[PDB]
Amino acid sequence: DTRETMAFACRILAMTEQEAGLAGQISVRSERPGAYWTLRFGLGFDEATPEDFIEVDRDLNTLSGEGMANPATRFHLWVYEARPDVNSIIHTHSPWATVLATARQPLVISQMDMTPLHNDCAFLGEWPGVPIADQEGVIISKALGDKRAIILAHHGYLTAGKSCQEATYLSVYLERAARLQVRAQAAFGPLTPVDDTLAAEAHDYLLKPSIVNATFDYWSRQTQGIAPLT
Amino acid sequence: DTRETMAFACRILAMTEQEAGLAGQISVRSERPGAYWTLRFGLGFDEATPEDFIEVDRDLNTLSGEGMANPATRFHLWVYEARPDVNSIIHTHSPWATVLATARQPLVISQMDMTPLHNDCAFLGEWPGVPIADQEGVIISKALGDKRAIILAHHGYLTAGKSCQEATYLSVYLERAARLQVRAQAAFGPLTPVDDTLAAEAHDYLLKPSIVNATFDYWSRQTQGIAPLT
Amino acid sequence: DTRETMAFACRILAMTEQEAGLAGQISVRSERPGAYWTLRFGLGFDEATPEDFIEVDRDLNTLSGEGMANPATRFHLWVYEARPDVNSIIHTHSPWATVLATARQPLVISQMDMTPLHNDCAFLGEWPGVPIADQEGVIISKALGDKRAIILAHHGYLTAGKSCQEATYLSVYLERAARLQVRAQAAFGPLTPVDDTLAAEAHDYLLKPSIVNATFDYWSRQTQGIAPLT
Amino acid sequence: DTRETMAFACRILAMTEQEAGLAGQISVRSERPGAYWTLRFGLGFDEATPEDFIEVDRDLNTLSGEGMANPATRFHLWVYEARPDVNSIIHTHSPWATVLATARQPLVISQMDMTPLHNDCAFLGEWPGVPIADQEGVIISKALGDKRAIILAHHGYLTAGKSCQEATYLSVYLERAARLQVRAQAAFGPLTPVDDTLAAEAHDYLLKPSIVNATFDYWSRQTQGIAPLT
Ligand SMILES: [Fe+2]
Ligand SMILES: [Fe+2]
Ligand SMILES: [Fe+2]
Ligand SMILES: [Fe+2]
Repeated sequence: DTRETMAFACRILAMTEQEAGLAGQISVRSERPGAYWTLRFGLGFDEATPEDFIEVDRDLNTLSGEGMANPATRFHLWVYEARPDVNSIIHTHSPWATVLATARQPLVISQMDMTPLHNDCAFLGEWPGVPIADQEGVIISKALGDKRAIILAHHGYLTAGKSCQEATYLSVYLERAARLQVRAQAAFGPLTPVDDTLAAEAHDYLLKPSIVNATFDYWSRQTQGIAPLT
Repeated sequence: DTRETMAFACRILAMTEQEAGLAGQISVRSERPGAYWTLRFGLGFDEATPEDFIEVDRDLNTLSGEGMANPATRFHLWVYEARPDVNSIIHTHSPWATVLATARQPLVISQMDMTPLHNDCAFLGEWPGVPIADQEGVIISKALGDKRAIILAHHGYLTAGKSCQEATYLSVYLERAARLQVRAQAAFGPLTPVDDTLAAEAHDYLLKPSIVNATFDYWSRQTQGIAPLT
Repeated sequence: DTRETMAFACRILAMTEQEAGLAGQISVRSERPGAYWTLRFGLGFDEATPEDFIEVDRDLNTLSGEGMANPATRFHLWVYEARPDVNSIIHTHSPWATVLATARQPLVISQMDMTPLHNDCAFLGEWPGVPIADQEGVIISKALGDKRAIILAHHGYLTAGKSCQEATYLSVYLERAARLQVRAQAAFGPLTPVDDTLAAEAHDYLLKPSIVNATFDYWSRQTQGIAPLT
Repeated sequence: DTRETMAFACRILAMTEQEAGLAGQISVRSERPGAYWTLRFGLGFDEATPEDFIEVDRDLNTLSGEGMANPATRFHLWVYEARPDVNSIIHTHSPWATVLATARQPLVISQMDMTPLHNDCAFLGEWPGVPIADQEGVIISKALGDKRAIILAHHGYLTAGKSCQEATYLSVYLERAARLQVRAQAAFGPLTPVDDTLAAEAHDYLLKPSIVNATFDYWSRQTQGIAPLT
């Protein structure tokens, strides 16, 4: 169930052009403390199948499945420790969110579909370079705080969801919000943010598990291919 | 016949890249007063088949077909009531039209293919947030007036056609006009509008049912796939 | 053979995202005086097969093949009359060339692949609206002069080649040159043109029939699909 | 082995959208001095198979394989002679890197994935036009110096790798870095470069042969097509 949900999540991120390459990371908190499920080393999101997700501990020992973990995902254990409510984490350097990261520009909530990130997207202004697991773990979990997402300056983004479906939903919506903002600002300059009270209400509406799960299942069907009409 | 046209209309909107999760809506005025045909809840445009369109009433009672309707489409009944000439409605948060909506920028008619929207695209400057069907329908039918289209600030757009073909035609042409304007303004600044007399003549020419229907049938063939040349 | 070249030309324009729709036009000068070969009415470039190209006269009578011609192509006879060297004409409202057209911005030759249009792209500043065949025919052939291409303000472009291969080559290179200029100007402002003497030499190099024909045959193979490596 | 690597490299360049007619070039230094392996004339990267790479000398004599080499690649022998450490060269006029070339804008290292080009991307400000193999070879090897890549003003780019995998990795990363910079600058103006010490460390990390080869093998699998989930 978990591995199948993760495989669909990777195919959705690939379909929506996150172009994660080998810089893409995904994890789901294990029922076993101190452990997490993750895509095995050397594979991209677009090729992930349920058998490519293994269960690993703090020392990168494979507890379940066949394969070796991407050591760059070890820092996810720090986020899971700081946030008991988080059950899934995605990190990519997706094209449009990375434009915001590179220009050191926070997300400005100015449209309905940008509201799942309203008061829910942190911004790490400092780029630590090539990191260590404990260095990145400490830095990201502190900068992220209680938010669902974080733009990592000169790097990419990270989403932290209460389920793999919510982390995927946040990743897709953040990338689309970033694209919308970059295209709008190039043509028209800085955006007028929407009213905070109305944006907080749209945030909770779009983040209802029923809508998150139905949207995830829709995107999952899309990855499998739809036959044209006869 | 109606459901078959609506299925093709959805595949055309999907082909021309209008997805934003499950935000896409389409309806056709039923022959039964006070009722409408619409895509059942949980489905995207790209997967719609004739059997996924059900006839629903003001209380979301499925009168024909199998399924539950998207409750977000209830406001369509207010538009149909205001506009007896309108028989099909499409609402999406398509990528380029949503850039105009987010930047609070009306469409500027400066090119031949933008003319079906000449003096035919309203602009709702106020974003109501998460709406109640009572208020959304009143707000949108009032702002739309007698026009064929409306850009909904911080939200997306809506098209209102005399047929499903015309609503689809207006949707594709609005999205392409918005893309053209955003790309032109990013490189060169504000556009010079074309002469109003010539634009109104091109508007009526491009909106002739023979041209609207032939274009819709062409796009329908495209969605089915074309075999390469041998 | 002529119709097979035209069928491949249409598939190439479709592959390279000219999104010609029903606004796309293509012709080849007939061996019979006062006649031309053209895509029959109601069809897009992406679906054109050799049997869809019919021979037509000044009164739109079908002399060869099955079908009715697009009456909007009648003005091509005026271009053929003004230019005995021209044997093929393509007119589309392709996405990037139409940005230049809409912003009333001539092409600025600043890169190797833009040189086939160096001193070879006219600009019609006046938009005549919905035209008459004699009106458009006289206007375009006079504005085009002895050039291979013309940007038609608020409309699109037209290419005029000594062969169908050259008209196709000019269409693809003009669309790509326009995309390059719009992207460069949005990020960095107005371009510095390359030296005219060196650009005229690159123009003649890239316009050698051997290179035009080999590039056309390459694009033709691409439209047919290439099997992945095993 | 070398021919198979080159075939995959071409399919990767094609997948990552680097086409510009038949302007694409690729070579690998032969084990025989004074000779190189290259894609035979008239073929694009997307259709290359192992049998399309032939070994040729300075006079374009085919020493191995069947076919005629692209004479435009003759200048690659000058780069190989100047740089014993370089074993593969790629030259294309890819869309985004060519925007930087056309606007005479050097790459600004402001993001993690741009670091393989940190202090490793030369800029040739002078455009020589249609060149002789003679002067082109001298001009590009002098401007390239000891770097891995060079932006060629008003032309495109060239990458020079210690292996075909590294040349491919540098091309993909340069094209993506250029896209990121052009999109960021259009919306937000000039970028703030990352710290040089941290960028040099990320440069060496991302350029480790284990990472270069694993990424190349991943992209190779992607070109072959991945079946959707069941
Ligand atoms: Fe990363
Ligand atoms: Fe909506
Ligand atoms: Fe036209
Ligand atoms: Fe070149």
